[PDB]
Amino acid sequence: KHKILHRLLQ
Amino acid sequence: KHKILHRLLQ
Amino acid sequence: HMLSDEQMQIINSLVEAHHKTYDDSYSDFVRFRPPVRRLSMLPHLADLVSYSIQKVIGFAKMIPGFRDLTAEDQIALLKSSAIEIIMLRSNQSFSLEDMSWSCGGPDFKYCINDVTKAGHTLELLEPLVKFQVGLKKLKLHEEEHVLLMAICLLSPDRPGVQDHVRIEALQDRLCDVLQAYIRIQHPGGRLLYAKMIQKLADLRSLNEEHSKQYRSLSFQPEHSMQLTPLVLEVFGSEVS
Amino acid sequence: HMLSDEQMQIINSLVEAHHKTYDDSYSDFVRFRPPVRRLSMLPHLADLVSYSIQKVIGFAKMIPGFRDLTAEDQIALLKSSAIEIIMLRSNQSFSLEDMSWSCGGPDFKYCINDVTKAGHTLELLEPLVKFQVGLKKLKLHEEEHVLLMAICLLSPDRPGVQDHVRIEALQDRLCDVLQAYIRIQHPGGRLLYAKMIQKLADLRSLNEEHSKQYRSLSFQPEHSMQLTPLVLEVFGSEVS
Ligand SMILES: CC(C)(O)CCC[C@@H](CC#CC(O)(C(F)(F)F)C(F)(F)F)[C@H]1CC[C@H]2/C(=C/C=C3C[C@@H](O)C[C@H](O)C3)CCC[C@]12C
Ligand SMILES: CC(C)(O)CCC[C@@H](CC#CC(O)(C(F)(F)F)C(F)(F)F)[C@H]1CC[C@H]2/C(=C/C=C3C[C@@H](O)C[C@H](O)C3)CCC[C@]12C
Repeated sequence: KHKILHRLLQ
Repeated sequence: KHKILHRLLQ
Repeated sequence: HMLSDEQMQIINSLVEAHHKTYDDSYSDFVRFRPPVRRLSMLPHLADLVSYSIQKVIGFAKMIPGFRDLTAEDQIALLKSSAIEIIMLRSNQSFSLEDMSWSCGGPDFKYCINDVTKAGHTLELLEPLVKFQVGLKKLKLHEEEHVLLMAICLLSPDRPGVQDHVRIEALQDRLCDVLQAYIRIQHPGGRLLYAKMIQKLADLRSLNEEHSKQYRSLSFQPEHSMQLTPLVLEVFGSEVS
Repeated sequence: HMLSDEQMQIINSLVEAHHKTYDDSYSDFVRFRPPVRRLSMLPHLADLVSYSIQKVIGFAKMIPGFRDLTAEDQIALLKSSAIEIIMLRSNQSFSLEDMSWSCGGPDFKYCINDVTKAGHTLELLEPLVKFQVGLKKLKLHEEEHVLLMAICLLSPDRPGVQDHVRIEALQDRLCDVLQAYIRIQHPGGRLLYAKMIQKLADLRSLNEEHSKQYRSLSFQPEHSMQLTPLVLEVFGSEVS
């Protein structure tokens, strides 16, 4: 699970 | 699991 | 009515512990991500809180009997009480004159507005200030302030505690020390103790509201990424 | 031998992307936890790297075709290449005159010694400097530098990639653009392309060594707590 990366990737 | 807390609690 | 050579040793310990973990110059604050006055104060206040947590841990470990609890209990207590100990210890920097925490210069004078720049509502901040004003009005002796912090930390009514028969024992001994200290050393303090216990009640609600506010923040990765690993671990629900 | 109206559009995009995600004044650095020269530079460099990762993500998203990959592939690529893109883009601040990265004033001039104050060995740093000196010696056009970063990011040989037939396609198109650009626009550049591909090889080993160093750090909570949630997530092995 990559909460932040997924978020930042829009 | 509390890596940091356990660490800081000595 | 005279303190026992054991009650004063407890007082000696807690007071030295506080002195070891609380700097009245606030000189480490220059190492935090600087304040900016979209949630511009979050980085600074997250650093402040993370730092303060470290300090609270240092203090807690020096509370007579704390080191003897299971690591789980120590953790269960720290996690539940961290924000309250922080609210209590901050009273030392809080100022009635300007209703802000004053930790030095333009940069480190925190007012209600600054905290809202960190993802908190003007509404939710009212009680904190009110609480700081009431606590400041008590004009606690250092012995009492330091005692109140230790008692708060050893509250048995915390989610996660196992040996709540033993935390209750440590806290009662502490409560006794404080009641005795006030009676013996604090002229004009007949009704003070009860006002202090009332403060613990206020802390619980303040802890409650913060936990809610914090959940809101911690659920948005763009905001959660601004936190620190310590903050995230202490205010996180990860259960063990 | 003249670039296609599609090859130049790719160049336009990557160059604007870089301009949008790279500030030559380095004015955001004042928001990082300040430098201190026990692992005193860790907070500052962790902030730098975390920030740089954010920037690399912004860039990557503007690489033609990157947005169309599965979120997993995008993540698999970012995670594997992040430190390399960072090493590449830093060349812009790196200086042959003083063999350091110069991002402004006494505070933001990073030399080999500073990085060792962040949990790295003087030994492990040698190649990085050597790599920066070789890369700087190539005197890349902005078009090439920016192209080299995009090609690096779309390396198909990364742990975790699924659609490695499609990343290979995007990267080949990119490699073509660069070969054409050099041949057509870069006088005296007959042997440059191959030297650039050689640099990608150097990045892999540098990535390897860093990953090891980083594991050592990330396994000691007292050090790991200094990192940021982003850094921890990008350089972490959590697999999905
Ligand atoms: C008011 C409330 C109930 O809604 C909760 C407010 C809690 C925090 C703000 C926060 C937060 C976070 O939720 C975090 F995650 F928890 F971080 C963040 F940031 F939003 F994410 C309050 C409580 C005590 C306040 C202060 C104490 C001052 C000190 C200075 C000095 O006396 C040293 C003291 O330890 C500390 C001043 C600033 C605001 C503080 C730190
Ligand atoms: C040399 C090596 C192989 O052992 C790896 C060194 C990697 C890092 C240091 C680190 C680290 C961590 O492992 C982190 F976790 F990854 F963080 C930390 F910190 F130890 F934890 C190197 C690579 C590029 C270097 C620099 C780039 C400069 C820039 C300035 C400007 O040009 C902007 C650029 O993006 C970036 C200068 C400082 C040192 C850097 C950032």
